[PDB]
Amino acid sequence: ADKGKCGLPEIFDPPEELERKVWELARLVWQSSSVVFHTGAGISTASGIPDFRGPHGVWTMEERGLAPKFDTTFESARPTQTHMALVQLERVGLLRFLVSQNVDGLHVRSGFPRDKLAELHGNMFVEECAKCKTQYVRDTVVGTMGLKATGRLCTVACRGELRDTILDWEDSLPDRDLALADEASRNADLSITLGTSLQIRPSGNLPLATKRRGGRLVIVNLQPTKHDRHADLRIHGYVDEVMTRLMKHLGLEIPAWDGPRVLERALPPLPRPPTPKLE
Amino acid sequence: ADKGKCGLPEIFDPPEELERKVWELARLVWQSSSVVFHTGAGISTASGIPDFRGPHGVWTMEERGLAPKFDTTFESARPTQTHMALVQLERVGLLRFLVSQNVDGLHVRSGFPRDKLAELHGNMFVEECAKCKTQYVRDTVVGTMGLKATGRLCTVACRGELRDTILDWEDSLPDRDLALADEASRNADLSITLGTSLQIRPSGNLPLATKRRGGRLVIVNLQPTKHDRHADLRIHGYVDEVMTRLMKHLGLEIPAWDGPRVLERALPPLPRPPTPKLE
Amino acid sequence: ADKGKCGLPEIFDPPEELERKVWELARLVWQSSSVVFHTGAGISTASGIPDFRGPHGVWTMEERGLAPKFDTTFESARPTQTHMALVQLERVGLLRFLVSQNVDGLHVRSGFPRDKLAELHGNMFVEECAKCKTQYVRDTVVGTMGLKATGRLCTVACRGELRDTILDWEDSLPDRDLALADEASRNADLSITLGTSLQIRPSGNLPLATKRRGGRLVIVNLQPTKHDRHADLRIHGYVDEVMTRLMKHLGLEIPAWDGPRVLERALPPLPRPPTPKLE
Amino acid sequence: PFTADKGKCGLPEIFDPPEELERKVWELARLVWQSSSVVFHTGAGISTASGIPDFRGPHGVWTMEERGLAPKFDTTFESARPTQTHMALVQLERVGLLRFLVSQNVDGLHVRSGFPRDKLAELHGNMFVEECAKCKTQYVRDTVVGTMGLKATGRLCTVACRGELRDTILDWEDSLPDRDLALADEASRNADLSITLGTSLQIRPSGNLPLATKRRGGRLVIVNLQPTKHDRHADLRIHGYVDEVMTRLMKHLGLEIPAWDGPRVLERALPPLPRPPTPKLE
Amino acid sequence: PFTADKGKCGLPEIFDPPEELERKVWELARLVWQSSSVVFHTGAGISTASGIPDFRGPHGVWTMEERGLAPKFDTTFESARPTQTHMALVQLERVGLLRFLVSQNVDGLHVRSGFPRDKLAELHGNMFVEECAKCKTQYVRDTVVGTMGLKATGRLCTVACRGELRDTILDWEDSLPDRDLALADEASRNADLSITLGTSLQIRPSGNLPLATKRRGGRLVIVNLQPTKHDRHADLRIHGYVDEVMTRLMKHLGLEIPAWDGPRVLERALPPLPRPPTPKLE
Amino acid sequence: PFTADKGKCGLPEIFDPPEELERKVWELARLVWQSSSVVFHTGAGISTASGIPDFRGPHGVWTMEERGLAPKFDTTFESARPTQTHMALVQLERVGLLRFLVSQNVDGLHVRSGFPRDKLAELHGNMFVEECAKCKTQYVRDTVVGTMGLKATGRLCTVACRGELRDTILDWEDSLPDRDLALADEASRNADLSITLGTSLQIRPSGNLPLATKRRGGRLVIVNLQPTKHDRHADLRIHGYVDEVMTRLMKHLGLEIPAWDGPRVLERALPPLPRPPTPKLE
Ligand SMILES: Nc1ncnc2c1ncn2[C@@H]1O[C@H](COP(=O)(O)OP(=O)(O)OC[C@H]2O[C@H](O)[C@H](O)[C@@H]2O)[C@@H](O)[C@H]1O
Ligand SMILES: Nc1ncnc2c1ncn2[C@@H]1O[C@H](COP(=O)(O)OP(=O)(O)OC[C@H]2O[C@H](O)[C@H](O)[C@@H]2O)[C@@H](O)[C@H]1O
Ligand SMILES: Nc1ncnc2c1ncn2[C@@H]1O[C@H](COP(=O)(O)OP(=O)(O)OC[C@H]2O[C@H](O)[C@H](O)[C@@H]2O)[C@@H](O)[C@H]1O
Ligand SMILES: Nc1ncnc2c1ncn2[C@@H]1O[C@H](COP(=O)(O)OP(=O)(O)OC[C@H]2O[C@H](O)[C@H](O)[C@@H]2O)[C@@H](O)[C@H]1O
Ligand SMILES: Nc1ncnc2c1ncn2[C@@H]1O[C@H](COP(=O)(O)OP(=O)(O)OC[C@H]2O[C@H](O)[C@H](O)[C@@H]2O)[C@@H](O)[C@H]1O
Ligand SMILES: Nc1ncnc2c1ncn2[C@@H]1O[C@H](COP(=O)(O)OP(=O)(O)OC[C@H]2O[C@H](O)[C@H](O)[C@@H]2O)[C@@H](O)[C@H]1O
Ligand SMILES: O=C(O[C@@H]1Cc2c(O)cc(O)cc2O[C@@H]1c1cc(O)c(O)c(O)c1)c1cc(O)c(O)c(O)c1
Ligand SMILES: O=C(O[C@@H]1Cc2c(O)cc(O)cc2O[C@@H]1c1cc(O)c(O)c(O)c1)c1cc(O)c(O)c(O)c1
Ligand SMILES: O=C(O[C@@H]1Cc2c(O)cc(O)cc2O[C@@H]1c1cc(O)c(O)c(O)c1)c1cc(O)c(O)c(O)c1
Ligand SMILES: [Zn+2]
Ligand SMILES: [Zn+2]
Ligand SMILES: [Zn+2]
Ligand SMILES: [Zn+2]
Ligand SMILES: [Zn+2]
Ligand SMILES: [Zn+2]
Repeated sequence: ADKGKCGLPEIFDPPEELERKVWELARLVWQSSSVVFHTGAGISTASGIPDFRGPHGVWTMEERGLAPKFDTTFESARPTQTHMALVQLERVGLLRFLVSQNVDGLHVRSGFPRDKLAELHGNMFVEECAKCKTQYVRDTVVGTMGLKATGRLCTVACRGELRDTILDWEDSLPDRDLALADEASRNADLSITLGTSLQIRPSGNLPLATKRRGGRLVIVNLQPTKHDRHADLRIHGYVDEVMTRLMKHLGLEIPAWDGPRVLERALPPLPRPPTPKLE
Repeated sequence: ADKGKCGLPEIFDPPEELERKVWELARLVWQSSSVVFHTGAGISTASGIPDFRGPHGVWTMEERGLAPKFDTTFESARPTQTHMALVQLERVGLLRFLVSQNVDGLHVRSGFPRDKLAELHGNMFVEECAKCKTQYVRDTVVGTMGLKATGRLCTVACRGELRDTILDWEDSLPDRDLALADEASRNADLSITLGTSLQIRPSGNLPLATKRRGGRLVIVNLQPTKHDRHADLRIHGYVDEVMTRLMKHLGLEIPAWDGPRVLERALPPLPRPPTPKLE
Repeated sequence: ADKGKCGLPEIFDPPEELERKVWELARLVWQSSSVVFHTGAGISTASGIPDFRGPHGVWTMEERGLAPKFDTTFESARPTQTHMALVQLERVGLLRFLVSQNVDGLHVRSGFPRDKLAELHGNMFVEECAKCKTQYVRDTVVGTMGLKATGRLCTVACRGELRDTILDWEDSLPDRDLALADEASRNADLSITLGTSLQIRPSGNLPLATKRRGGRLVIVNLQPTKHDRHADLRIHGYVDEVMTRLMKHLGLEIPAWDGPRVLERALPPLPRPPTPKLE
Repeated sequence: PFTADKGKCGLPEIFDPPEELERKVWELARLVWQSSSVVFHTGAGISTASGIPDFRGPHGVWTMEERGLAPKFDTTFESARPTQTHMALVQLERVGLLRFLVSQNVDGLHVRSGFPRDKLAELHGNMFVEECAKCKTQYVRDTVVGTMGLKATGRLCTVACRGELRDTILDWEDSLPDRDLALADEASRNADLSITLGTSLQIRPSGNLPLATKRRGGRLVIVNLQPTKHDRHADLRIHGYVDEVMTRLMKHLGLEIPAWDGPRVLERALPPLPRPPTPKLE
Repeated sequence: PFTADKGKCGLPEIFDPPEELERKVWELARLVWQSSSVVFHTGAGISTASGIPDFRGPHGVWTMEERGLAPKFDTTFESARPTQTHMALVQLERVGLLRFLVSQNVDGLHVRSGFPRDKLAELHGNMFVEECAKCKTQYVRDTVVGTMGLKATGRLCTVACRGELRDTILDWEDSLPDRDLALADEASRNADLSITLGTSLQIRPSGNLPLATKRRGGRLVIVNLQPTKHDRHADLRIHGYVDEVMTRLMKHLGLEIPAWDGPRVLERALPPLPRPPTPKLE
Repeated sequence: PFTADKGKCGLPEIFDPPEELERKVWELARLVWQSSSVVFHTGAGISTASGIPDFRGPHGVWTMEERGLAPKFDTTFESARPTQTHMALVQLERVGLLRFLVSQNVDGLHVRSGFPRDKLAELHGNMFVEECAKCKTQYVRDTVVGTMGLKATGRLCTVACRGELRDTILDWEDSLPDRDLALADEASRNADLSITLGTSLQIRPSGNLPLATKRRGGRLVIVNLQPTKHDRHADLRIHGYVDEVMTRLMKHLGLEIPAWDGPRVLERALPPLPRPPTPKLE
């Protein structure tokens, strides 16, 4: 398979400059009416799950003929500070939609509302019914990858064949998830990309669609990305450090993780701090 | 009055078998899309309120020419672990409707949402307006039984006659409550009966209507019931022990009781654990 | 400007009588289906913000050629026990609408829901867009009074002129806020006025509109008011003392203040205690 | 054993009318406020609202035995939830309004509610506790041990002993554990108020301890639905449900009754918490 | 009484501009961080944002008296809610950043906020507290006792005494309670930082105690809207509202200001809580 | 320095199959329940799930060095969040199931999780802590000090000293701090159970301390993905992720793993909290 540029050196913005940029980001969150986050494997490295195209990334290790390292199971992985921050942004109405490429299930398990998430590449923990299209979010990883049969049957009242939701190398993106994602991206005045290299054809382009009709793009990545030149702001730092500085400037706590929890529909919005004066 | 079979010996399932059955129940809660609970006086014995047809039950004591025992007032009675568990099941979306024969007011006082409860036999604590059909949930028991005048007047803007809601021996069941209850029972793939003997004509039949079109019935009672042969699972144990084991297997806390609280309309659903893999 | 009667002596109801009246008020809250609060500067004196027409009030001090005293900034002012009590009344459904003359921003900052508040005289902390009528709730006081330009521009996607929302001496009342307020007052069976003298022409009359078609008026003020003769109950005491006694009789806690928080839309109602028996 | 003296059983119940009841609970609040040293004495009446029948009440174990009937249990000892009264006493210890607690119940619900073991004397023992014959070390288990009358359970001591574990349930001829009796006698002796909840006070050492408070000026309060052995020695008798009494009392004191996290053992009392200031009295 | 020395009243207020204000609150944070022993001294200025007028401020009791006017109260002593400043000091004690607290206020709001009585010296007394003439025992009441100048209230001691209860409000000629002064003098003497909030420091023993910190190297900080007696002895003077200053300070320290559960007395300090690690300084 | 003995690096990992894994975590729960004195020994394996690479694991610093590669950090030491394992150990101290904690990590996450410093021995030091050469006083900072090998940071002591502040990071030839080693040796000596999480036990004083538990009857448990120096001395070896093991263990114990409020220092352990009653064993 065509696996794109792997193992680029990383960039570390100096602290003075890094604080300047997170204040810029905060201003843009404040200035905007419609914010989408797009997330990749990078938001999960700090919970012990390796990325694909970083120094110790799955593709990168393969090329040096090495195995990537897991410091946790998918089951025992805890959502990062960045995961819980996105939960809080959605709950106070500063985050309209969230689009993720990750198959690791941590967005859902963090208690992010499923009706505001597009899982572009699917979910280790989710089976679909080949007959009635019903989704089961399970407590362990299903067992298969590539939309093959798990050997469990639908229970609605059906007995249809349940399959995995992990695309293989030629599978089309789920249409509902891709549709919602394209809508959210097109109709945004701010897209922010966290821990994605933006190299995958459909998924990595959607942030650019925010730039059509005047909208700002922000990119938060340790490595260069495919679209660095299209950004209004590029932040080279650990997303956790970036996201904790950001919540602090927004006057928002990062909520505790109750443990693995599914929320299907978003709850009505909670109160948030008032906006600073700007310009 | 025709008062049915009273004082049957009780059954105690051995522990090994009891744990096997509560795992069966949990599987059925997991497998189902539409769960109704039906509750009788048995869920209230552990808060000091005696049942009707048990060893020390009101009807049973009468026959041996004895008085039944109250270890609490209706006012000072605290909802049981089983009451608070049903509150939590509704709040995480594992319980669609609840149908109760009890007049003791503990469902409402536990903070169960009234728009998801049918009080088939009425409520010590509730007056209705004979004119505009408005319901007042009071902090003490009204004073009368049999739909007679309390001597308090409606306050909407009416001055109509407020009466008790406790049926006497020939009164028809409230039509709205009976209607909602029959709907919830018919359109369920799982009914579970807790602390009811199922001997009363309209009320005790509704669980059977779940069995039409493929639906499962579960019965949790210390004594035999009228419908033991129709069940898919029979659990002979204390509902509190059963319900605490069940919540544990579902990965759900039993909430604290804030004290006496009326919730008219159900709130949108809270997150719940993901489902195990089954078969 | 015509500034009305200033500096009247205050009245202090004796304790026996004061407790009798707060029990009367509580009965009326219990008896009613539709309660509006109207609030003036008096609910803010206990957080260090002086009133207009009291002994040490802005107008009153001017006449004796004195400056009124601020013991806090608008920014550092904390909502009073009366503010947080009104938050709790709205959240348990005992308060339908709230109408305030205060420009101090404490209702909004207490986390009262904006869709249930009419700010009749505007808000130090709020800018409006002269073009698209969009409102920005800021974290500091805007800088101008009298609907003049702040020198900040709209950010929707507009670049329109943002102005203050503080009426000057001839400006018409905001039409949406006045409209909602007149509706809420007309269709109420109980209006309660807290810390207002009711001297301002549109604002001070709205409580009277509750008295049309049988509705009760209650007035809580240390000084005489314009409309004392129209009231069913007059309570001469500190609103904080009155409101804490009231919540106690209603069996309701006064919530902690999380700090400055904007809630745009009201959340669905929380459970409340059941009603006593009355007459 | 069989011929043992089981006392007066099944006496009629008394119900103070609502008026006389509120005035009495207000009077108790006053005695708590006025007192520098409050001991509580509890019996099986604090456990009936959690599904456990008493001994000498209308459906009490002894009372049903005399009529040839069986007491009814509405739960196991394991699934039993501490009452409003149990949780209210945890709080009174946590704000310093309760010096000591002396109970005759073996149901374990005091310990399971999180009451600190160093401020409680379990006069008749505890179904959940086994001792070591050698070590004298106490294990608090998540289930009932199996035996009564201080017999070997089948488990051994795990200090590093391998000594014999035994139940703590006294039999008819068995003396009281000397440590619990001694602390209970001291706490009762130097109390300026004893309040007895759900006990009829017929058992010889246990039922007399509140009288030791009445020597040297101390006040005694008896809350019970039936007459009790010492009704004549009381300064205040309250005929009502201990839950109603304790919920009113706490309300007068301005204290909230704590949630029960589930079965939880606390060996040693934590330092005191803030409590409301005292009303002005006379 | 009438002729008594009431000091300089109604001085003009000073307002540090926003810039100079943030730099000064950052400088205070640094002094807290650097110091192993922080005492606070409070006066009536911490109580004005809760509706209680001061003595020597523009609308202060003495200041209005001199012009022939009356001070205004925006609440009773009973309905008065502790300020952001009161609750912030509770927290600083709970994380170990405050060794002792020395207040001249008689409004009781320190005690009512849950500040532990063993780490606070009530130099001028407390409206809510009566002593026993005989016992010397202190009762903290839910309402103001009635009298000032150490006169009998009409209540008697309830230790088991029947001794005379008296107010603790000092009069003009009355000495300071020796215990509170002694602890305040010790805490001030061995402090390496004293911070004074809302006091003008004119009263002779009370106002001098922060200077005792300045002997043997100690730093003194004065936060006050008006000049104060000792402005010249300070290492840092902050002209702003004590609430704004304390809310900024806590934010710099990474501490949250606690909710007030309502009127609550705590006799003895609880053990310390975790607090954020220190910034690197110079 | 360069030639130093770095031990066996990059050994293969072992994965106990699910069945054998649950039976082993149940067996550990039993050993905790049976034991009166539990010490934990932690190494860099408890920090890998928070983005910090270990030393001798497959991508461990030493292991990558040997292959000519660089270890990867998924966060700074400052933005690093304590793991499920870190927070689970805080709780076990708070309910009295953990007597002492002995760690070889310099990452500071134990202290930052709110683990009380008086029940923990930081054998190899702490990036966030500077000592005073003169005072021997320790400052816990909000950022990493700058240096390793006990060299001057550039800051001075603020006790009132002006002494030299130094890092606490041991170098290759540096002895262990005598106080931490002494407490660790005592706690290990008198423990009836040692449990080692994420250490390969190759460092000479630190790795041997769990063996001191095995003298005079004590049980030793090793939880580690790779073989360790002392695998043969263990009574129980668990090959799995320390998070999975600790989350199962806590569930068996009926304890919840606490939220992390953010970076918070606690000098002295608080008194114990209630914990569930013990299961009946054999
Ligand atoms: N803590 C961190 N902070 C910031 N950036 C980080 C961090 N850790 C890693 N990164 C950066 O995070 C970036 C991760 O980029 P890639 O590894 O390509 O992941 P994707 O989500 O874009 O891959 C998309 C799909 O391709 C796959 O085949 C699967 O199908 C995926 O679903 C790097 O550039 C790191 O520098
Ligand atoms: N803790 C317990 N766990 C399980 N079962 C229990 C428990 N306690 C009691 N039971 C069982 O609980 C069952 C209770 O059954 P019945 O007493 O007939 O009550 P109903 O609600 O069905 O009576 C319906 C109406 O009839 C009346 O006239 C009123 O009008 C009622 O509204 C017994 O079989 C006990 O074994
Ligand atoms: N703690 C207290 N408790 C009760 N009453 C109080 C308290 N404190 C003060 N009061 C009473 O509170 C009353 C305050 O009345 P006014 O001062 O006229 O304020 P408004 O809101 O009615 O003025 C309306 C507009 O007029 C202005 O020009 C602005 O445009 C305002 O928006 C007094 O009668 C006090 O006795
Ligand atoms: N809800 C209630 N509220 C108040 N009182 C109650 C309640 N329920 C019951 N009572 C009263 O509670 C009282 C309980 O009286 P007894 O049953 O003799 O209990 P003991 O603890 O004194 O028995 C001591 C020993 O006797 C044995 O030999 C064992 O060794 C026991 O340990 C009754 O008078 C009820 O009226
Ligand atoms: N919000 C505020 N922020 C800051 N400072 C304030 C504030 N409000 C007022 N102030 C200042 O707070 C200061 C208060 O000064 P004084 O009123 O003399 O109070 P004391 O506590 O020193 O009086 C001591 C004794 O005097 C009597 O005889 C009694 O016995 C008293 O106990 C002023 O300078 C205000 O500028
Ligand atoms: N998630 C995990 N679960 C369980 N074990 C793990 C995990 N991740 C890693 N491990 C294991 O964790 C183990 C860590 O072994 P080492 O890296 O030698 O750490 P130390 O603390 O013993 O090094 C001591 C000193 O050595 C230096 O010189 C410094 O001075 C250090 O302080 C491996 O065996 C992994 O298999
Ligand atoms: O602790 C004693 O009983 C246990 C506690 C208890 C209670 O608190 C309330 C109640 O309604 C019943 C009740 O039965 C319990 C019990 C204990 C046993 O050891 C036992 O064999 C049994 O069948 C049942 C006990 C003590 C005694 O001294 C005694 O003589 C006796 O017969 C029993
Ligand atoms: O404690 C003293 O006053 C009380 C506290 C207080 C305050 O904190 C702020 C304020 O704005 C006013 C204020 O009045 C209070 C007060 C106390 C009385 O005893 C009293 O008779 C009264 O009318 C009112 C006091 C002490 C004094 O030494 C004194 O000389 C005096 O006149 C009064
Ligand atoms: O504390 C030591 O390192 C720090 C802690 C640490 C860790 O916990 C896990 C990890 O994956 C890497 C790691 O690097 C840290 C570090 C410390 C330094 O002082 C330093 O100069 C550096 O580059 C990086 C240390 C101790 C040593 O004894 C030693 O010999 C050494 O080289 C380093
Ligand atoms: Zn299907
Ligand atoms: Zn009607
Ligand atoms: Zn606009
Ligand atoms: Zn032993
Ligand atoms: Zn005395
Ligand atoms: Zn030093």
